[PDB]
Amino acid sequence: PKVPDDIYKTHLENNRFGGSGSQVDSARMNLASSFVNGFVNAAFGQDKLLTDDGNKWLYKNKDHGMLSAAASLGMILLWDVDGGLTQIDKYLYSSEDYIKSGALLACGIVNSGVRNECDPALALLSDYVLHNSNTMRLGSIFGLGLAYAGSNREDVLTLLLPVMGDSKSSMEVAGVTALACGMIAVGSCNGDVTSTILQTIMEKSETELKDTYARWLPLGLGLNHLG
Amino acid sequence: DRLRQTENRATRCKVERLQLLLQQKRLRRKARRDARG
Amino acid sequence: YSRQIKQVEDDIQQLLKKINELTGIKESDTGLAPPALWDLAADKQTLQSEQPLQVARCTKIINADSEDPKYIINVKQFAKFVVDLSDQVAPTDIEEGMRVGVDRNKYQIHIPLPPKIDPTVTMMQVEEKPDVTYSDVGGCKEQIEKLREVVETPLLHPERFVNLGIEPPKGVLLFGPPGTGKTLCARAVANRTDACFIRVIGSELVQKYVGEGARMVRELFEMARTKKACLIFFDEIDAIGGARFDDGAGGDNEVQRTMLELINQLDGFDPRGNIKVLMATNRPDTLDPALMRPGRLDRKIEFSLPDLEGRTHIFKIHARSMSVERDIRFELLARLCPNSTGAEIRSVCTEAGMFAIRARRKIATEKDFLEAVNKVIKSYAKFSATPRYMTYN
Ligand SMILES: Nc1ncnc2c1ncn2[C@@H]1O[C@H](COP(=O)(O)OP(=O)(O)OP(=O)(O)O)[C@@H](O)[C@H]1O
Repeated sequence: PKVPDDIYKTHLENNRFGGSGSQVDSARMNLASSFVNGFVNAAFGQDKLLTDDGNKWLYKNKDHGMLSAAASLGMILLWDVDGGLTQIDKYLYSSEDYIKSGALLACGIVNSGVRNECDPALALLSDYVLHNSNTMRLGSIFGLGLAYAGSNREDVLTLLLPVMGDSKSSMEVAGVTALACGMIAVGSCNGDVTSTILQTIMEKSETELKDTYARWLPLGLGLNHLG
Repeated sequence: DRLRQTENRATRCKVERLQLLLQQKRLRRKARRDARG
Repeated sequence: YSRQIKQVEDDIQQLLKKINELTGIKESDTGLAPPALWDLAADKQTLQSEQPLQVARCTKIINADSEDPKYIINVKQFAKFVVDLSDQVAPTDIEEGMRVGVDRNKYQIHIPLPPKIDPTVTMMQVEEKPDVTYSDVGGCKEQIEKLREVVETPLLHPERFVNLGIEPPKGVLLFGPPGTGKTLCARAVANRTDACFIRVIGSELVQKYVGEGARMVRELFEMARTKKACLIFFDEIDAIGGARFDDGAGGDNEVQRTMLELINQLDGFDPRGNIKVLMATNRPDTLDPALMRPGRLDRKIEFSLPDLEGRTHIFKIHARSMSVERDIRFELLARLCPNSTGAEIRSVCTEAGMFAIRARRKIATEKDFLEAVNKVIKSYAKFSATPRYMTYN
């Protein structure tokens, strides 16, 4: 069925073992609630206002959680490129950068492994790749590489090349940019190798502190051509 | 707030155009199958 | 090359057998595991088993007391005396019928008090579901649905029952032809369940002494009521109680006490509540009417011998695996065996496959199924276990 929603609701038997129940009162568990409407909604389910638990929580706290729910929406309509855009549209118009970025990531997720003649992933995500902030800037590109991974199109790859050449403070963003560029193409990639190694010398050579820096730019070099 | 209103209006007209093109392509695909069967 | 085949592999596999043994130098346990993993915590986390925690042997609570705690403690038979244990937990966890970890001189509280039960009933939970489904049980579909709405929606969503304000039925008997019937669909029930599935075979409850069966029934009901909902299966209740028929010298009282006390336990004075029980036997006419009372035996699932359609369906069910020349005549096979039971039918297909593999064949034929059925149903017709048991007498 479209709404099984049971394994979360299976957590009913364990409450009366060890004494009193309902001791779980944290907020991070609501993140798991995303997957409760997220993971089950794979294989072509639908949640018409059943993401309301995610909706008001997207209006409650956790900026990263708003991004999380809005990205989990793209798991919903995986491979439904023609119907999924109409369900995501309502979030592209959000007053929250986290929800809008998660809706851009959802548009990327829906196209992952499907080459549609209308290029709706490239055509919607392009305008956000160099965006002023980060929610729409950083997450503006991850779905596009997911949409255009196997369809290794170099034209939009060139469009995301100057993000390495942005030279802005992108300590988290340039790393995931190397993830997204390598997602399109890694290994024997002419522009992606050069852009990463030059940016590595430009910032990461003078500061090598945390694994955010040099665990994503090495992923952009040769993971696709590992065979 | 004005920049975001111009941005969301540009996005809208891009999405409304993409939905029309996807629907037109989907109808052409279907018309080929329904003519083969 | 052929007789020379045995010159390349040995030169490396014997060497393999040398280095694998040379790595295998952590063995000869006789009460151990690989000590790189057995004694993986062979550091100080061994010494903290000694100095932080001390013995704290078991105990038994006897009686409470006013104001300051001064509870009375049994050990097991050692001594029966009054202390206050300690102060690291609030004095509200002490109830009679419980066991604390208590020292011999300091009498520390240590942990709160769990109940003590027989290890046999802990072993008696099966925690394994056989690989049988609700699809591979055909011939009793209305029996199937009658047991579907006993062990599902109470286990699933209760809002329907709450909305209609109706308490679900509890006591359900499932019964059928002797030999073919309730057991394998009970395995299917245990397959499709989620909570615990406590097995009870009726023959084991009889003990050397008198009244122990009452004690283990009390213990199993207590450990069942530790759970929110749990399933109880009963097999061959005919031996665990027929009827109170005592005359002159006492006859079969030792089991009578057990059956009557479980009858007291099922009905009256704050019952198990959310515990679903079910029983299956071999002869129903000999059961006691008090056990037959509704509230303990509300539903009466009765399986009969399938007429034709169930026979055709079970012929489908057991025989999707053997080789045949495409076409079959399974319906005429079922017509050939009118009064035939399901395990008999599976035996027929088994012996047909055995006849096929007699000399060299790989696919049985229609005449092979004929050779199965005639030497099953009308060559072993002398016993067949049916006639004195279809009257259940
Ligand atoms: N509907 C059915 N479809 C297929 N096989 C069935 C069906 N009903 C019974 N059987 C067969 O019954 C056999 C075992 O019967 P089962 O033991 O469950 O019956 P019973 O009445 O509980 O008797 P007993 O436990 O005393 O043998 C199995 O071989 C199984 O294939």
